Amino acid sequence: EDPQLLVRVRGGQLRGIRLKAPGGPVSAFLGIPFAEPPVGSRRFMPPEPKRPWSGVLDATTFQNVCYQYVDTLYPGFEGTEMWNPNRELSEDCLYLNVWTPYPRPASPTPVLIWIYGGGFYSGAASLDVYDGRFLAQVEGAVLVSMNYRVGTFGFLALPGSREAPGNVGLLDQRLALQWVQENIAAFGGDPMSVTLFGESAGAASVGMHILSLPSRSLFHRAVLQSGTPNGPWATVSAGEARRRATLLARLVGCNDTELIACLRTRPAQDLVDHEWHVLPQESIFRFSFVPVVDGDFLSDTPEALINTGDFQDLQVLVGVVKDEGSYFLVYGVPGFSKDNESLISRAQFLAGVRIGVPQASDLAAEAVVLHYTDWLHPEDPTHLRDAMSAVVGDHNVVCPVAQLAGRLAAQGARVYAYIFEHRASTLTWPLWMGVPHGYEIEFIFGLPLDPSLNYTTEERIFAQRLMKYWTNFARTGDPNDPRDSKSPQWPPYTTAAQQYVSLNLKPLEVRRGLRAQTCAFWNRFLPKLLSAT
Amino acid sequence: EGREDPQLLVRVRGGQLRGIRLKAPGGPVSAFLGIPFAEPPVGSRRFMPPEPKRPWSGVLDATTFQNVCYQYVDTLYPGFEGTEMWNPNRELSEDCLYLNVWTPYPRPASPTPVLIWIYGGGFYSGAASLDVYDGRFLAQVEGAVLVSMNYRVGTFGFLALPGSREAPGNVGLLDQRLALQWVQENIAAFGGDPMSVTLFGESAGAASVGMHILSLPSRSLFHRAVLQSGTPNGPWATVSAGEARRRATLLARLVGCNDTELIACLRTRPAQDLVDHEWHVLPQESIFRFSFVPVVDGDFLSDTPEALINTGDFQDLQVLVGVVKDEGSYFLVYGVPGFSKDNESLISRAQFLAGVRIGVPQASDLAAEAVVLHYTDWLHPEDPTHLRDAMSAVVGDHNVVCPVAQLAGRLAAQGARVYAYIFEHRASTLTWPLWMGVPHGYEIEFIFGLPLDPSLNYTTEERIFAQRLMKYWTNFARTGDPNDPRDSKSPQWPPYTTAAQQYVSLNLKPLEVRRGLRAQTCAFWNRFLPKLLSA
Ligand SMILES: *[C@@H]1O[C@H](CO)[C@@H](O)[C@H](O)[C@H]1NC(C)=O
Ligand SMILES: *[C@@H]1O[C@H](CO)[C@@H](O)[C@H](O)[C@H]1NC(C)=O
Repeated sequence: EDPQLLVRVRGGQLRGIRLKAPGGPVSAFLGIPFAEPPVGSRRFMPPEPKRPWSGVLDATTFQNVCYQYVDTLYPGFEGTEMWNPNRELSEDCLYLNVWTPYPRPASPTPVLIWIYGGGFYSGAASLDVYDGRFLAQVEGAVLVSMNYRVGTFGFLALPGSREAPGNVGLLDQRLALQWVQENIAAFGGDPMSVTLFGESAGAASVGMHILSLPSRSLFHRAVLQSGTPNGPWATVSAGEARRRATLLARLVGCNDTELIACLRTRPAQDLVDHEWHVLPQESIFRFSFVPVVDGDFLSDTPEALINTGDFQDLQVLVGVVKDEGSYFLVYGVPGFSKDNESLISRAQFLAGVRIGVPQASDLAAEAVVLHYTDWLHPEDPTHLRDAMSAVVGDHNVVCPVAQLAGRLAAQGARVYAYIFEHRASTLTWPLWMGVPHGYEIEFIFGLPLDPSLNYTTEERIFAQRLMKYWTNFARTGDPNDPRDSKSPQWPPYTTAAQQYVSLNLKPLEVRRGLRAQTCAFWNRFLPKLLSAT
Repeated sequence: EGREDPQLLVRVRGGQLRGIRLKAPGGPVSAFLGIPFAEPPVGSRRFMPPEPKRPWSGVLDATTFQNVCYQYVDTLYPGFEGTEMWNPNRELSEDCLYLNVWTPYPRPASPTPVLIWIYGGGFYSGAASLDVYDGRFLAQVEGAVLVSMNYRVGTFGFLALPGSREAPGNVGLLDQRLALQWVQENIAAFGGDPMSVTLFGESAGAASVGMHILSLPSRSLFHRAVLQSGTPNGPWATVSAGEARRRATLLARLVGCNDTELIACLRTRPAQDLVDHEWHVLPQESIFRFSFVPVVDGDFLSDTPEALINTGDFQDLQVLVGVVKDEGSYFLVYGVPGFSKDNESLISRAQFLAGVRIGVPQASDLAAEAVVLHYTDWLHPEDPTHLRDAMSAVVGDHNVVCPVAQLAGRLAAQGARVYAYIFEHRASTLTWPLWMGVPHGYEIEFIFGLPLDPSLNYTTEERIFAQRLMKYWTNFARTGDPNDPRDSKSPQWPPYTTAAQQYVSLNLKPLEVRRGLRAQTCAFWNRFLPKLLSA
């Protein structure tokens, strides 16, 4: 009985496990429950705090993954399987994981809290790419990650109802943050220095905690990687959530109370079977059950909230990867596949645009096509393919990120921005996808420090750099090494100068304007084109 | 006769002519100035098509320029060469249908290719007698036969009540065609070759050239065309029949006036009265818009220029087309607040959004906003220098550069041999401020070879550059190809194609080939904007 691995939290005693990290040992406490299991009549409901337990609870293994769709499109392929559940599915999934250094920190240590992506329909805090042992070992970070309910179970809402009020998956996240406040000191974490970070839907969740007042007293800094609370995919309105839930119920054969009660009688897989049948158009980068503008968790649209919010005592790191859109095209755009070069025709490109911008009218879609066509080479298959990627990435990620960066800076927040430009050498996906959505994560979490993974020696050095920016940012609100002259420095992003840095194998380079002309099209013009039509 | 220079006496269909021996730098040239080619379009002939000049008796003295067609005179900057050079330099009169011929001296031995110049000035001004149009240098240095004609401008040339008999519209274009017919019949008396006639012109002159390409009765009158900073298509070169009726009716009311009665009343009005009100008829506050221009009558122009270029057969056609570096800058001082020739015209963002409404007068609110969003530099959105240069580019691109691109592309796709240039050298002698860069109209003096006149103060480099441009123009007139057959040392000017979109830079440096004539921006004006305005 290693007394390093024995902790008393408010609910009772936990036994962690000592894990091996390349530079030494770390204490991991995995599968710690923070809520009553949301099963039975607790489906679709806000999470209740976990009841106190007796004796010593075993926290040496990851718990179950929240019930979700499992990707099947490319069976056995590591590029997709890395994002698949790596534990048993269950609605009993409300557990978090803590990594600390070994021995546990002598003094209060900044806490990083990770919130996975997966489009609000998948994900799990147990995937290898979220392994927190490296950050814990190399940087002395206390790292926390939680499971939260996804798909219908987290986000199915009949707005205004008692038994499906929406956003419960975010409330799951809020409870896990509350748990960190009440318990993290026992692990040597500092509850007065909590940084949230997350990628894709994980980032938009971070953003919603920024935009929801009850969350604001649970953290101090935020990192948003390749996702935002604003934009076309992260929220739906009350009316459109109501519609999708009602439609899903009809599809599984089911007064709000009565509708939800019948939904509760249904096996988990039955709800998942019809998850994808509720979207109003054929689309990519669009997800069925996502946070809803409820007037409660979200008092208004993210758009309204970021426009009018006051962000004075807030520090934020935001960024994108070089190729945010490539990945998505293979999931419904005719002419795209990982198994060839996906060189498309012009006609395929116009059709791809109606799918990438499913909300777009004929004219708006025309505007998109005309803007992304290279008129020097209008029919060049390579350009058309790269443009299709760009349309999707810009519309869903880069331009929403630029908008967020701008509003926050203008409203007093301290903002740092990046673009991630290094393609992992170990990448399973073909070269034309470049640096795809999600492939910065393994570098930030420090996987290349694991020799058995076959990352190049330069990639290991790169990983070390990124863990430093992230943890420096967690420590101080500033990603710059405070005891290191020469970098050159990573400057704050501001609306005037619009400075941001490239992260790649070469040293930091400062650029200005994050797709400034193109984001002006998405952020300023396009809204006017639809709002008149 | 008996005592005159025997080489200056020529006979044409209308009678005998006496011309003048003129000094050019390399030697003498023959000029025949102010040859009548129509009956004076005066009195009951105002607004009417031209009738050919009736034969005269005796020897017509053809030694001086004749009247300039009645027109508005620019007074914005009195005394300033920049504006004065474009102003009438002979008496204003409705009796103005005269033409000019320069030939080598003595007149050439074998039939020589003919260049016909059609001046610009928005269809409200111009004259073939202006110094920048002096054909003496092309005649002496290149051996060219050069012809230029006066044609009616303003109300006298374009006021139309479409369908009527007393004001059919496009009569200024008919003046031009008559002078083309005069060249067919008479040019051989001067040693000119009626089987090698090339039209060239700038601005409205270029629009005019393009309209002769699109109007079949003019087609048999010439073989090749150069269009300099202007096209028959685009937003200013033509009006609909409806809009011309509207403007002609309004102008009638303003001077206090059934189509026959209206026109008969307008005929009793003095010429100056009409000029005094010609600017009061435009539908909006604008720049680069002119009141009385060619009308789509379904006769001279059987359909819109845009329709005619999209469906025409241009297999047999050779065209040279191009633009200057700063097409729009000139236009900004005549109506956009914030701009002047006397300061850097550094403007604010507000002055930019207002300038866009005036420069794109036909744009709705959405389109205006589209224009503004496209031309804004979102890194420095409030920067005055950028806003100044963007305002210029908006006006240049909308009116000249993008219409030219549309033209080159549509003509090429459909058989024509098209050569394309951008002219980028600013005259050392220019009197407009530096911010205006290379303004509209300022390549003309180089094409015509004025820098060859020692007394004009051009650099030696400019004199050489001018000779190069004279070479290209006359090669293209001669053969349909601007390149020198011998000279394989000098880089080649490739044709413009839809596939490759090639064009050359014209400056002091050897020809450099560039690709894509403002390709991205022109997709906005030519593909996007029309759709936006259909909603
Ligand atoms: C330059 O001159 C114009 C016209 O006189 C004036 O309106 C403008 O304000 C001046 N520009 C500046 C800011 O110096
Ligand atoms: C050209 O330069 C000379 C010498 O300065 C001057 O006397 C003459 O008037 C100039 N001619 C112009 C301004 O065209």
